[PDB]
Amino acid sequence: LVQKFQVYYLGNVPVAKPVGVDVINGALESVLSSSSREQWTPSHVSVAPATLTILHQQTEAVLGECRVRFLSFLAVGRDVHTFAFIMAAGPASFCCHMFWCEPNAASLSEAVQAACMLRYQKCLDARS
Amino acid sequence: LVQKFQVYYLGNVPVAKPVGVDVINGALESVLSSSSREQWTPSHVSVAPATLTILHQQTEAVLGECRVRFLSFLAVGRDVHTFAFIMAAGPASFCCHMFWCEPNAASLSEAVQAACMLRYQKCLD
Repeated sequence: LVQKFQVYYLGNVPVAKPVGVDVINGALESVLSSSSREQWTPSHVSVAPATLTILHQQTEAVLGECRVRFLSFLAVGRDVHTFAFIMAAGPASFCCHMFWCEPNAASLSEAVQAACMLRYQKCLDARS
Repeated sequence: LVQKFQVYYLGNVPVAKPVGVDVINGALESVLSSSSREQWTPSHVSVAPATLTILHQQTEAVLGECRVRFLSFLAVGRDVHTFAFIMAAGPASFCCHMFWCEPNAASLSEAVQAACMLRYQKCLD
C-alpha cells in the first residue's frame, strides 16, 4: 500500500511564506549552490495516508517525519529532478523539505498529491 | 449558553443537496480559489443552542445568522482549517456557509455539533 521512492534528501530549511513556487525555488538554489550530489543523503520517502517519512535506503532509520495535515504547498522545481514541499510548522513557522529524484520527480510529486487529495473528512448528518 | 470563536468567514453559497462532502468540497473550492487571504472577513462566531451568529470581528456587524434547527450537514474539509455546514434555506433550496479556523476547525466543529445535539434532544420530547 505505502510506496517508497529512492531519493536524495537535500535537507530542510525555514522559509518566509507557506506557499509559492518562488519560495521553493529559492530554497532549492540555496542547497544547489553550496553542495553537490555527493553531499546529499540517499534515502527513501514513504508516502503514507497521514505521514511522509524520510527513511534510510536500506537500514530503515528515520531522518524525518511530516504529517500531511500540515503540508501547505508542493512543487517540482525548474529542474525536473528536484522536488519540494512546505510544512506549516505552526502559526509563523514554515519548513521546506527538498529532494532530488532519478529519473525525475514527477512520480513522487503525484504520490504526495494523491496523499493530499484523498483525506478523511469528518462528516455529520444533522437532519431530523 | 455559548462558545465563541475567532475565525475567517468565507461566505455562503447555494448548494444542490442538503447533505454531501461532494457538495461541501465543491462549495469550498468555489470560495478558497476565487477569494484571497485579505478579502476574507475576520469574524466572531457565537454558537448558541438556537442560533449561530456570525459577526465582523471588530465592528460586530452582522455578516450572517443561522438557526440550528435548519442545520442538515456538518463537515471539516480536506483542509483541517476549513469548516462548512448546509442550511435549509427554502422549500427546496439549500445554502452552505464556510469558515477558516486557526489552529484548526476542531473546536468550532464540536460547538456546532453540540448545538445540533440540543435540538435533536429537544425534538425527542
